Amino acid sequence: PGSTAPPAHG
Amino acid sequence: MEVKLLQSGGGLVQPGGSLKLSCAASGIDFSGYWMSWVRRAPGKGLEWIGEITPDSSTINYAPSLKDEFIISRDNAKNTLYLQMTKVRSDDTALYYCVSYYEGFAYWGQGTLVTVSAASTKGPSVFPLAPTSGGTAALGCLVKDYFPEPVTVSWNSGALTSGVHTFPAVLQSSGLYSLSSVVTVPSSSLGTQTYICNVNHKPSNTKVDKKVEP
Amino acid sequence: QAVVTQESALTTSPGETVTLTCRSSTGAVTTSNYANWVQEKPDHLFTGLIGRTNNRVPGVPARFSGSLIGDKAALTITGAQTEDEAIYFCALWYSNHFIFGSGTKVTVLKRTVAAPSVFIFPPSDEQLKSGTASVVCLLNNFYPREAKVQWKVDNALQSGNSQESVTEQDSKDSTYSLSSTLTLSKADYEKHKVYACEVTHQGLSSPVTKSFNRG
Repeated sequence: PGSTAPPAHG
Repeated sequence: MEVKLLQSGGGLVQPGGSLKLSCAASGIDFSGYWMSWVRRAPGKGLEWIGEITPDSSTINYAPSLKDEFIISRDNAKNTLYLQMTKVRSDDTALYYCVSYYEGFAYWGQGTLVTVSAASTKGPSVFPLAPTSGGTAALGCLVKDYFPEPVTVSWNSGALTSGVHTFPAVLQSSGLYSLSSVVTVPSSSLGTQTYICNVNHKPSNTKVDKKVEP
Repeated sequence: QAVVTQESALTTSPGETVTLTCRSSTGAVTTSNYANWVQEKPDHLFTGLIGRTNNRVPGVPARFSGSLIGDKAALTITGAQTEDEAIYFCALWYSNHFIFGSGTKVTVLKRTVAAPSVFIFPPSDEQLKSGTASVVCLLNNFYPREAKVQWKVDNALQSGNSQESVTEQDSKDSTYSLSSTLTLSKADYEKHKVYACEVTHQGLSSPVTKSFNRG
């Protein structure tokens, strides 16, 4: 499982 | 590697039809990115359509639009999809796919979707007949044509300075209207002839119109 | 059924600070709204500036900063540059969807104010021979962009029957021009006599009115 780019919201 | 979201799809579609838009990602690990679809309509601003997580577990929509759009993705093909169903006039806009990096970070070039039942119509070209401080203003009104675009020249191109061809507006009838204007010496109003050359290619219409005082 | 509101327009000079606000109809704007700021320069060039209230998109200059001011979200541009003239949209997060605000037009003054030259055109007799009359008002070579056009038929203010268009910023003059069209039925046009275009712009100390009578 690689990372996830940070979304525009949480 | 330079990033690029290449969009394809779109065009003119009849009220109630369906479209599918594609967004192929290049230069990023598409698999670990939140993707989103937004749109930009002439009189409106940006409107957020929706978003999808890298695994497709979660797909969020704008409540007003959730029964009209379907967002999906194929990470093996590095592609994001927007499916439009039962479209209406208010869906006419430029649609963009966006990649989230703390914000709307990466954008595609945009895909135009025009929703209209209008038939191809050539324009009617009326004069805008002419004064401020030796300056006069004249032009042509290119009305009731479909679809876009229209081109306008003056005196077959020999006249260019002081020329403003404005963006078309969409009237309630579903037809476009556009204006082209030129300022000239008022000296010239009686010693030069002014003609606007209008080309509406979609309907094979070419009209030359003389503007007189 | 949430409306995000912003300032219509803001004007600044290069080097001054611009503050844009973003308001929610539901209530106060919190960090749970993850305020996002997007910039649109001419020719539909969209750039992400801020996300999650405060987080800059990597590489965006630090002269753009996102914050909360009171119960609103805010984008501050410190030392705004001529490059920063654009429309700034904010988006607020509402649990499961983003709503964008109507956007703010930020002007970064690059030249002196120019009052528009105002011209009025009555319907052509050709167009009259069909069942429509269109009266066109032209605001020529004005700066900055903010302008208002009001249509008046026999001193009566009109609504819902006009549409207007603006050119892009001139390469040479940095100016704009605007075209407004009032559309009426040949009957409605011939019923009244005086057609007036009222123009408000910052280069005019009072509104200019251009008028014509029928015949």
